Amino acid sequence: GRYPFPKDVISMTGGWWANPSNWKLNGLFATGIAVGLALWVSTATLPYTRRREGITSESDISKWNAAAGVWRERHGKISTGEA
Amino acid sequence: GPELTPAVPFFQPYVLKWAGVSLGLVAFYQFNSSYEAKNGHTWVETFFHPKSRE
Amino acid sequence: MFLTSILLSSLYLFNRILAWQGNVKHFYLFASNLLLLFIVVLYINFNTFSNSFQFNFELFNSLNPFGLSNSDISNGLLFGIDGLSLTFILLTVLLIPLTLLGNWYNINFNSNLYYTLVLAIGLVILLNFWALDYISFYILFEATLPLLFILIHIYGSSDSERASFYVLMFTLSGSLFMLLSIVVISIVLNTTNFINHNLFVLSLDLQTIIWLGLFIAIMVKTPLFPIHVWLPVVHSESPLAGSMILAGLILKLALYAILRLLLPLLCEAQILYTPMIYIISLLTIILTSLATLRQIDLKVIIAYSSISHMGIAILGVCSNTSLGIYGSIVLGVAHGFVSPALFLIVGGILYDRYHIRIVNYYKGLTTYMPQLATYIIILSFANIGTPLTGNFTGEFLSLQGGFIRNPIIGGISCISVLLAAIYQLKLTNKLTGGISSIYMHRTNDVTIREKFIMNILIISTLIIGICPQIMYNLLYWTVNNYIYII
Amino acid sequence: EHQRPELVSFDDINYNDHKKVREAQESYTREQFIRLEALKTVRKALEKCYEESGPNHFEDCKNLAEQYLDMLPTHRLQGYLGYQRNDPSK
Amino acid sequence: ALFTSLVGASGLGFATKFLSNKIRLKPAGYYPLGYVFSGVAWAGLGLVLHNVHQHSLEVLEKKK
Amino acid sequence: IRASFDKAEEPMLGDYPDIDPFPAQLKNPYKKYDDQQDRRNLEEPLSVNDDLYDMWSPDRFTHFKNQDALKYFIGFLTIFFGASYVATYFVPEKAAIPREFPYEGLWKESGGTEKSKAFFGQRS
Amino acid sequence: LRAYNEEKELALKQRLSQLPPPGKAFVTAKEAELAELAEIAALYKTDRVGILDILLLGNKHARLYRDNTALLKDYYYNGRRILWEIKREGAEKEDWVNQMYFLYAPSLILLLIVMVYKSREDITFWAKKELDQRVLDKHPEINDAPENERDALIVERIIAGDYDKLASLQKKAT
Repeated sequence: GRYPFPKDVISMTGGWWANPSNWKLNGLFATGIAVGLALWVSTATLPYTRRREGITSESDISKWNAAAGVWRERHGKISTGEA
Repeated sequence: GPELTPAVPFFQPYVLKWAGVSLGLVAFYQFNSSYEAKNGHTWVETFFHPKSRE
Repeated sequence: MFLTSILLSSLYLFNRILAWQGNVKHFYLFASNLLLLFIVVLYINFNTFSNSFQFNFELFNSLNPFGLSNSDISNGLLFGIDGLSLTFILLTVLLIPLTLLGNWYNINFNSNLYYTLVLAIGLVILLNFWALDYISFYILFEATLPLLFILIHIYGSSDSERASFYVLMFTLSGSLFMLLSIVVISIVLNTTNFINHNLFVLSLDLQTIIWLGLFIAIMVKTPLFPIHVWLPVVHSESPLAGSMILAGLILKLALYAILRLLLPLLCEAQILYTPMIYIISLLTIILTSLATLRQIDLKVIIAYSSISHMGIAILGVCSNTSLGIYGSIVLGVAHGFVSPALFLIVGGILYDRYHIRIVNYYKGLTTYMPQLATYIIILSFANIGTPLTGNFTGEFLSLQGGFIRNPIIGGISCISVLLAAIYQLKLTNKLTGGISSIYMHRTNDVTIREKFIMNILIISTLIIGICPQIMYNLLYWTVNNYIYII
Repeated sequence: EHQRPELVSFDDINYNDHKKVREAQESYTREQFIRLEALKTVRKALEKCYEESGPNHFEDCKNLAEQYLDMLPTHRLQGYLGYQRNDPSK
Repeated sequence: ALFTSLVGASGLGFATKFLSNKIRLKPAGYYPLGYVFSGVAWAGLGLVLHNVHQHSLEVLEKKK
Repeated sequence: IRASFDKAEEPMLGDYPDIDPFPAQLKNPYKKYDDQQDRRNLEEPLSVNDDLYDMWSPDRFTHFKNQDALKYFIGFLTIFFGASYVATYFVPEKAAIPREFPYEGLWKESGGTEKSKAFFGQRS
Repeated sequence: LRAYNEEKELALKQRLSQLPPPGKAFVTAKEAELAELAEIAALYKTDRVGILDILLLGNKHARLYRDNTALLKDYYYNGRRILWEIKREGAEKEDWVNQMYFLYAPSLILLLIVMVYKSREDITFWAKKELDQRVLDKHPEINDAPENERDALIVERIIAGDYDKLASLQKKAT
């Protein structure tokens, strides 16, 4: 279409047809940030990740159920289906 | 010919403001998480001096 | 000797800045800005481990009328904080230069009047949160009102006589009925105090009627249904900073009052009387938010928006639960952020550019101010209660607590998420879309300072929206301190 | 430093000095957080049961699951006022 | 403290001359010597009134 | 004038001219007004209750009458749900048994107790 | 030692007295009058004030300064609303930007910092470590395990034991 547009206002998105001249140059910076962002984050998030299945033993969780029974018998609790 | 608009400097003053403040805060945060074993407590906790409760 | 000489020097500095500079608009900012650093260093040496009130001092004692006192007998005015008392000061002090900023290129008529007034009412509501006695909390609860009345009547938009009248009238109406219950508990206990009263009980029939005083005090000040008479037509003619400080501070001050005054010694009457609260609370959400949709004035929509959050806030207050209290505080601080930025949208930016606040003139604003339109939209989206802004973080906790205390009133309370959004987007799309209106010349864009206030306030919402736990290290006492579920 | 101030009841503390009253309030407060940490820890363990188990979590940690659901009404903030403003056996 | 009370009472007198100039449409500092007079007289009341209050307290102490 | 509330808003005004309201969307677009975005010439006397006759007012479909179209929608409701309920009387039964389960219906596998067997057990 | 000029400031009002009003000064939509006035506007920018110097002086000097700076403010901004004026460069920062970017914003950032790090002093962290303490206090045998086991053994005790002592505070009940 290419209708005339008032070039006075400065928008954060650039405006109507932002085609600035050093786009070959400034893209060397932002992508240099972008890659430089991502690998910097991915290492930092690395010790915060974990494998879901198989983090502890079944023996630990079964002893936790044993501790549940020891707790619940001391409180004297009926089952969910007992009436 | 994609009809190029005039050139613009990259580091506009707010880009300096936002990026410098934010990434300096992150570097400051990990400067204090350096002090897990180097000092046993954070650097700013030294600046804390509350009265004891008693 | 030294602390006296500080003021003895500073008033001389003040006189010479009066002499050489014409405006003290620079030095007003210079004082109000240093008030931050003062209160922040007070925040540094804060003991978080104490429910115990930390920074205590007395004024106007017998043995020292002018200043500090250390006596075994004290009839003066107590001052001190914790947590709950603290954050709202921290709500205040990062707000009060901004509205003091807010009128910088605005006034051009009796400036040394106007900015002194704007700073002065804020200095009053500072010490409102420092107060510890029912007398002392009361005596600056309306020291607002002189310099509020003058600030509304002069610098009013048009028909400000009626506006200044109503901000006297209804506030004074609720003010007296506050004082009734204050006098009753000050002759039953003979201790105006925010410390001793947890030790005290009342008879149930007495505790009934003193609640009946305090509750229709706060019904005025946080506008529930027989009030918000005045709330539209006090904003709609207010000048910029006065409307901002009203909707950011006075509402949350009464929200603080119902936490501070009522709840801890109204434990035995309010369990009877929360459904009386909840009828009116749900009602003043739904009725006001439905009344938003047909409003022709631009500022008045943001005013009824300021109702519709506080309606959610007070049911979390009287939820008698944990999440309700914490949600009430985060609603208060988030609305005190997001709302004065909206008054910057209507009265701050736009009213300086066109002097008319009728909605129907304003459409197609995007085409000549895109970097206004951004700050239009995301601030509106914060007013709805999207997450990641603290507004939903407050809404969810308080709707949950109100769901605890009575589930059906919370189930109908939850539709306020819809009802807040309807008018906000009905306003926003009409401002945004369409051709730029024929009534409208191209004016100057958002200035640097008007980008700047928005930059502070939006980030202040977003910090709490990413992490509401940034301020949890204060409130966790008071989250416990006001529950009577035995 | 991980300090440990003492626990003070609301029974027989003579509700006139602010010292013992405030200590009892803070004690019944901090101890309630201690009571809350049981709920938080058993939730932290119960989700790990669900992580490892896959299908047989129904019979692996049924007692842990109903342990969580039994602790839920009795582990929350409850206010020091309710025990303070009233007395049982009276 | 007696001196801290005196400073406040003389500040009240300073405000008296400060207000009186502003009704007289004078500047802030117009007749500076008057700030001394008002600086004494109101302070003199703080002389008297505190001397009252001293003499009050001891009477209560003599009734025990 | 037009609607019920419009005639129920007439005795309020004292000095307004009481014009006839008409939806500006339902004005034709090919007349050339001032506001082409809103089909509105400049000094036009607006309606009492303007915002239900704005372009920004809701759409107000014009083909069916409102009261008439309500009947068509509820007729679609009835012809669906009633005939679906009729098909419940016309359904044939199926050919196999629902399948059973070992370990007395895996009541032990879904947690359970012999006392709590009644809230479990699938085709033992 | 920012000590300002006296006699130049005497002479400034002598120029000012001959000047046409600001409501006239740019109503002519060249440089027979524009070239002097948009360099008079630099006297609003020229920054002779005196930090300590304003303290040590009299009210006549202050009033004369005030009238000077008022008219200089006028002629600085009026031709800015027309057109030094015939320039286009954003390098003049502003008035408020000194004590806000250098006081307000860094203090706000400091406030953010302190609010983050004070949350390390949490009731939750401290209740967690106190609950860890009490399990060691009743059962110090779990110290004998190495590092990895001790956490899960505490968890076994937490699920097993009660460890709250809250009924001790409620001795009025029984």
